[PDB]
Amino acid sequence: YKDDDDKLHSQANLMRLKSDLFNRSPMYPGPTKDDPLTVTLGFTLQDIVKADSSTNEVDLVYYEQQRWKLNSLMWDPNEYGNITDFRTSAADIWTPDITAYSSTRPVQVLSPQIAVVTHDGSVMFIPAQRLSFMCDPTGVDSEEGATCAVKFGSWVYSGFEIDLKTDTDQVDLSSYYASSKYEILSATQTRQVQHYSCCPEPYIDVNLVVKFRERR
Amino acid sequence: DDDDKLHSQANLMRLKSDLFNRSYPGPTKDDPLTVTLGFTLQDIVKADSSTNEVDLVYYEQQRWKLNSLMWDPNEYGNITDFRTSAADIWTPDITAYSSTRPVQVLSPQIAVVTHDGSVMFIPAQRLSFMCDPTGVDSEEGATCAVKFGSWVYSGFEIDLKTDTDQVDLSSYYASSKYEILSATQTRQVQHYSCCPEPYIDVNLVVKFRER
Amino acid sequence: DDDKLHSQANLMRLKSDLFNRSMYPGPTKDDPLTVTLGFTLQDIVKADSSTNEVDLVYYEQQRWKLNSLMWDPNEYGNITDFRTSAADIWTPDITAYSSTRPVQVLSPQIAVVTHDGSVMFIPAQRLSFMCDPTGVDSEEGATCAVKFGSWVYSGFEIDLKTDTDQVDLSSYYASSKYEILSATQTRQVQHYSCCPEPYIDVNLVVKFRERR
Amino acid sequence: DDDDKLHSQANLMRLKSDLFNRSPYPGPTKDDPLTVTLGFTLQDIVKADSSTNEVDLVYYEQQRWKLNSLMWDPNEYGNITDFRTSAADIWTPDITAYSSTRPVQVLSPQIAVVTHDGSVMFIPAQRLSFMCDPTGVDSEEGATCAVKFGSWVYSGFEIDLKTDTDQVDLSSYYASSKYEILSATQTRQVQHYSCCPEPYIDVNLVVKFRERR
Amino acid sequence: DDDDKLHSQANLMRLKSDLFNRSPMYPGPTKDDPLTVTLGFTLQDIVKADSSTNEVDLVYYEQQRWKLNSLMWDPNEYGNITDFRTSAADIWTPDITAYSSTRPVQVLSPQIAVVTHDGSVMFIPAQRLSFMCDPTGVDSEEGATCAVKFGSWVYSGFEIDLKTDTDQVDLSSYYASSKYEILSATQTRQVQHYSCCPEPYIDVNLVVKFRERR
Ligand SMILES: *[C@@H]1O[C@H](CO)[C@@H](O)[C@H](O)[C@H]1NC(C)=O
Repeated sequence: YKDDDDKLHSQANLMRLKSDLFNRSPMYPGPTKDDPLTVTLGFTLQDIVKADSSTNEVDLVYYEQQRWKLNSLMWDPNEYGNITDFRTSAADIWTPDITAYSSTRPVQVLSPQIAVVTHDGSVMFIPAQRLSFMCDPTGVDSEEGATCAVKFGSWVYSGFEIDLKTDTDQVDLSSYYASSKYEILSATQTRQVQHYSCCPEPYIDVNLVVKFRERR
Repeated sequence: DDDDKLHSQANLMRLKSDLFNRSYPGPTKDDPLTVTLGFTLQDIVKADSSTNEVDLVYYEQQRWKLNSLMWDPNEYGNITDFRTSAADIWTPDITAYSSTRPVQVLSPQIAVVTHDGSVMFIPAQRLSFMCDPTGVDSEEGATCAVKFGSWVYSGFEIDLKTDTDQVDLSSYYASSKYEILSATQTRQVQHYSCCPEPYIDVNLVVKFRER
Repeated sequence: DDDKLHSQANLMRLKSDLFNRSMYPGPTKDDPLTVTLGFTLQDIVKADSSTNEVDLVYYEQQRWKLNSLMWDPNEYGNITDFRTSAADIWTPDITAYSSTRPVQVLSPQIAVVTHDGSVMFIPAQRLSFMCDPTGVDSEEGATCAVKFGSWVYSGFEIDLKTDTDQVDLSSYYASSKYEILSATQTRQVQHYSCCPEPYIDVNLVVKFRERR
Repeated sequence: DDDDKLHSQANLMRLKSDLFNRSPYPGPTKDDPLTVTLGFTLQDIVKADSSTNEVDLVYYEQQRWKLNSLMWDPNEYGNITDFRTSAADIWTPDITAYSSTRPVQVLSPQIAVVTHDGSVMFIPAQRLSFMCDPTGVDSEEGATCAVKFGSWVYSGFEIDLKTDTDQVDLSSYYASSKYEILSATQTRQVQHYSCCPEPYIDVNLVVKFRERR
Repeated sequence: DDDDKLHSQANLMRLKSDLFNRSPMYPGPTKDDPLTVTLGFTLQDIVKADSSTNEVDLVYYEQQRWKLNSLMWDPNEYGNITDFRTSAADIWTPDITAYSSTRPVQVLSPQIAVVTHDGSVMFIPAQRLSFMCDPTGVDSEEGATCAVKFGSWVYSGFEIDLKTDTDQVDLSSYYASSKYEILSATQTRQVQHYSCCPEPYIDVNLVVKFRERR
């Protein structure tokens, strides 16, 4: 029953932390040129569900791991009962506007929109998604298989406000559905920097390239 | 009688106010929670062999208990439980790990809270998930599986359990296109390379065949 | 014009007095409620033999009465009833027990409150539910059934009743792909070994065949 | 000019605050009935499904009514004679198709125009699926279908309906639709039902159509 | 650095609070305070052409640009901030609408706009649109031609004017492996008067000529 009090105190500690972080000097306005952010992206490809040769749309199911770090989300665990991290609704915090650049339907969200914040200010958010995107599956019924590609990146921030990185250029296939209609030959995820004549600012994306064929 | 009813309303409204808008940041490693899960399988509606997706309709019973939802019935005119919008309370982020479409909710999002702090919530859902129905048109049938668990909490914050490993088939639709050969619901613990925390899921395994 | 303004003020006042003043948390064992249900079947839209789902369009009349919603007309300029958004009041969680898709709502979610505290709410719905249409292409036709009832309240908090066991077919679409041979709506009471309470539903049973 | 438009902006803001607060309207009643004028502009018969007997129309429905509680004197507000407003800011009539098979899909912004005499105009564009047997659409005489529109919850004692014409506006009908329009009418009907002593009013939209040739 | 980033954050948070609260909701354009919206299309894909219903499905980015005096500030007064990103829900946006859609537009990008210190706003929603279009001849060298008008649903030319910076649709991002190739795409401002009404009506007519890729 002291165990009850210790539990009540841990709750108090976490609630205070959250109120201190979110309400005390409130909602972080997103990155700027004077305060840029790096977002790390990683894909875990679960399934190629559908490949439509009449419209050249392919549907993927994946988890997209997003990580970034804000000084405004830092705290000292010692001031809050040694709390080192917490789960919070993604609506409680700023999240990056990472967007598939060649989708053909709105992304469908398959996982709860909850993120983990750690005491150093780092945030991890892993939305599971079903995505329809522009892909010609010609060759999928061959040994060579088909190849498609889709870029992901911020919609509204240039490379001067949001930089992107990957930890590896290999997509995680370790949870790929073993009985999919389609087998994966390769899946890569590569940071690209784009440059345009009009504009001094660079544009950054991550190119997801998947080669696949009908599983015999 | 009408005045006694007026009284009972007042005590209920006061209980809800005392519990909700005068007193929870979810579970933690120091304040962990156990969620009991149980499935009642109503129908295998569709098995798509062109995409390897199967669609189920089930009721998913969720149960957990919070100290912060306890009260003494004697303080509130002998109220021992109440119904409330699921939005009024914390609910667990129990998620199918291999869904291919967002879950469609078929029932009112209302839970029952009991004076001991226990909550029961039973959403009816339609789920599309990853499943190769090959063999469904044979005597042996097809076998598929989908894991449910928290998306964001490890076993250090949320544990899971089932009251039985037998999925409840007593409301399975008798004229479904597919008959159920077996349905099981099993707590599993995953231990990892990366991480020291255990991860818990319940594995729903369905063996079925064309009726 | 002044008197139309007064009738507006009476109604605004009644509504504020009932809603933003007075505290109804739904029915309880000590303050139970009876919901009357009646169905008007408009169309069997689709019958899918590949998945055994059938799609209906109907109006579901719901009626109940709360003391907390009554008033004296003479205190409010002889107002005897009013239309209000269904979000302004408590409504029952009447649910189809064997749907396969979320219900699609076809009508405005507005109810009528009467001075004796009675409420009428008639949602028009399209429902997909579990139904094997085998026989639909035969003289005998097909038969399907779907139960409706509270999701969360047992018979000790919400009782159900019908005014008749005949589904209203007077608005059934004459050029539907399916002709209705019969449609009934019947109150049922069940027990489950889990639980000591009675459970109540209204069973909608439709017998139909392909129009010739 | 910058200051004049600062004023114009302030005056409109004031008008709206003065109207949507300051006696904030519970809809029509038998003592304070309302007439809603309806008219249809049929743009396209998109789809005719003979497997389920549902047909899909695209149209604009012009709705007009007048409330004294939305009147003002333009001279008190910088000669503002009308304004655009979110439909969520005002009362709107619950005009409903009585034989839809799916929820209506809204194709236009839900914004209305209010004029200083209290009159409102709202023109929602809609895609509607309704109960229609397309048998005969592949013939010279075509198919005929109908759908009634009216209030869901108010009788003719609270909301009366009217049309300005019984001819549906076909001047924006898509010329390369799969279906040609042979006729389209919109007719106010009064109905009486055994249940109830009060009159019920609808507008019957009747469309005669065939496959384009 | 942490304290300088704090001041920068503080300057923005204060700008966003001075603009939004403090002279709140702009009630939209009026005859006395009219607005010009510049529109441009970047056509990415013709996804589908349905000849059983005469609907065609397009994916494009629609660039919208307008300027409000109520959104201006002096950068010198706010730590030299010259622009910011904001939720499109934080601001007034124009009710620009396709006049012959057959289904609600599906939004494919974040609803976030960029506000610049001169009071200008840029908003670039990505959309999938189904519209009225007979694709007959798409399987021929001459191809099919369709057209859809874009404009305010509720404001006339007296409140909202429209303009294009160019009559050529941007095809530099058109999907190279689409089922349909683009023969041409133009975006043309049109002024109409109708006998009902004295006000001018303005729209931008998107005209796409296309055929099956071979
Ligand atoms: C902003 O920049 C201008 C020009 O470089 C300069 O004169 C002014 O001092 C700066 N103001 C600040 C940092 O507040």
